[PDB]
Amino acid sequence: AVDFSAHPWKAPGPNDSRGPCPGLNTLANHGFLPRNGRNISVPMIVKAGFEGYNVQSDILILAGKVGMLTSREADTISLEDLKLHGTIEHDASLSREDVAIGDNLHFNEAIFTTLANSNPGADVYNISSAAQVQHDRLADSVARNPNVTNTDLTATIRSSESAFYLTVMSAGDPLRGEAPKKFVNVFFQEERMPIKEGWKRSTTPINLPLLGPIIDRITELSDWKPTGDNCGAIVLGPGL
Amino acid sequence: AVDFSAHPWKAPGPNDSRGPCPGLNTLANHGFLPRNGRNISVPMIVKAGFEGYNVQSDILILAGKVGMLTSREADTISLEDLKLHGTIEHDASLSREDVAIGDNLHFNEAIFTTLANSNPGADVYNISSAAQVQHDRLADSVARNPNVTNTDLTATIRSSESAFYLTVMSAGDPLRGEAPKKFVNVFFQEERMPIKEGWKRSTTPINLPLLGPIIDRITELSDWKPTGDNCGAIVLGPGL
Ligand code: HEM
Ligand code: HEM
Ligand SMILES: *[C@@H]1O[C@H](CO)[C@@H](O)[C@H](O)[C@H]1NC(C)=O
Ligand SMILES: *[C@@H]1O[C@H](CO)[C@@H](O)[C@H](O)[C@H]1NC(C)=O
Ligand SMILES: *[C@@H]1O[C@H](CO)[C@@H](O)[C@H](O)[C@H]1NC(C)=O
Ligand SMILES: C=C(C)[C@H]1CC=C(C)CC1
Ligand SMILES: [Mg+2]
Ligand SMILES: [Mg+2]
Repeated sequence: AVDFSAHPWKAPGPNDSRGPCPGLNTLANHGFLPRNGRNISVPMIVKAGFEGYNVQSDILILAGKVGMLTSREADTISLEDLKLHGTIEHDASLSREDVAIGDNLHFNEAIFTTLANSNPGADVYNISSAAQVQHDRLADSVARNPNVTNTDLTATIRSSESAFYLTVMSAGDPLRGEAPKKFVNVFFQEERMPIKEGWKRSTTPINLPLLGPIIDRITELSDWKPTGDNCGAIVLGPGL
Repeated sequence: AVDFSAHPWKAPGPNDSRGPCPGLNTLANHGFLPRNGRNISVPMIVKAGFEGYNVQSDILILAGKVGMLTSREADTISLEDLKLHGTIEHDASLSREDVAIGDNLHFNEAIFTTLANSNPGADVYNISSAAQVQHDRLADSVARNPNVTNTDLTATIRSSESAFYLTVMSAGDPLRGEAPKKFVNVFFQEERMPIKEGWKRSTTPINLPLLGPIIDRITELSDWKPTGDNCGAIVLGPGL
């Protein structure tokens, strides 16, 4: 916010709604979004992402409104709703399992290994490592998931999510496209803003113009190719 | 509510935002939605469709949230925003032209001819006529628009829209899947509820269970086939 000291991290309780997005889960665990994770509107996401991370409305409105499709309510979601497969949620996640063969909702340390072990011999993750992780995660899904979906759209969302962890959890300039491993690991493993570790909210606005070239570079380095249908169709609502 | 006396039709003025949907335009021209056609949220569409037409929240939430994707705002649209090609707006409209060869926004009497001349020798449009119109409209697009998009999704939306005019503008039971031509023609040509002509809001709720078999029947009778890749992908936001 202005005031991070008024936004302590608290572990979610068993009935606090959490989803497959560490970004939104983290905001909830700090009360930038409701701690119960319910009745969350796009305006609330925009405000929360601005205050918590300095992520601007352009990307939060675009993603937010697509996320709204995952609930049965007119204008809000539960965070857990976002797990709806094929709206935003996708195979070859960084920290979750593919829904056809596992839990697509909760953090999974065994999946996270790949990201956790990336960019050996640095204390940062950095675009080339992000690209290698994506390549490796997708290969894992192609090897082990008979229902794998991999399209231009999923590939692009995947690169966006990598650009998010690199920029939002950065030490200095999110432009640099690298983040301390100690910040990113806390972000994923605990869904906590690593304040005591030394993280501060970006003073640079994180918007689509800033993210665009980072996303494209990750995609390009990931040596990604179409594998199948390549139809970028999203699921438009629950229980269809 | 049921106070239609408080909801007179007024022609839209020059600043009043209108879109490619007669259903929503008509609600605005009666002040069930803002007459200016701006800052329209899904809750407002739900309320407006209920009061004006007895259309229930199931379909209005589903379609409403997809419609929200067409603006740059967090949780509202302008009615004209709904013209964004490839979100909901589609080729082979009943009353508008394909965007690649014409105006996909405004009512067009020459296009509407096909619908207007359908079901010869009855004073109602019905499911078989609705199906023949769709077939003929699509054939026209395939003949004259080399960029035609025709998919399972567009076919479904098209059949939904036909089910809408048949049900919302019905004389008695929307279940019957037929509407007086004098009601439907006023609906399209003037974006007015034909109260003068004798129309009343349905006393039967119009919801997905009621529309579902009508939609399926229209599709079945329309001798439909997909075009090209048959990719049901929607455009996710403006100016991507
Ligand atoms: C704006 C609204 C947002 C929505 C609706 C949203 C939704 C989602 C969804 C549904 C996923 C699951 C994708 C998957 O891995 O299968 C996801 C993943 C992710 N989100 Fe968000 N998100 C939003 C904002 C943010 C923000 C502000 C950040 C900031 C860091 C962020 C970071 C991430 C990351 C890193 C993942 C990757 C998860 C993984 O691969 O294990 N998101 N998001
Ligand atoms: C409330 C009852 C509704 C009725 C009776 C209705 C009726 C119709 C009809 C009959 C058409 C076909 C026009 C044509 O083909 O020329 C149409 C088109 C359209 N409607 Fe609706 N509609 C309703 C609600 C909605 C909602 C909630 C949305 C989105 C939020 C929406 C968005 C559209 C769009 C984008 C089109 C353009 C499709 C095209 O022809 O390319 N409508 N509507
Ligand atoms: C997953 O793939 C198998 C074929 O290998 C298929 O039978 C099954 O229906 C798929 N599951 C889903 C969720 O579509
Ligand atoms: C529609 O009306 C025509 C003309 O009366 C009729 O021949 C046709 O069977 C009707 N189709 C229906 C009821 O589906
Ligand atoms: C679709 O329209 C674009 C407009 O630039 C054109 O390049 C493309 O050839 C068209 N596809 C056809 C004609 O099938
Ligand atoms: C650039 C595109 C297609 C966007 C689609 C939706 C999300 C979540 C961000 C990227
Ligand atoms: Mg996933
Ligand atoms: Mg159209």
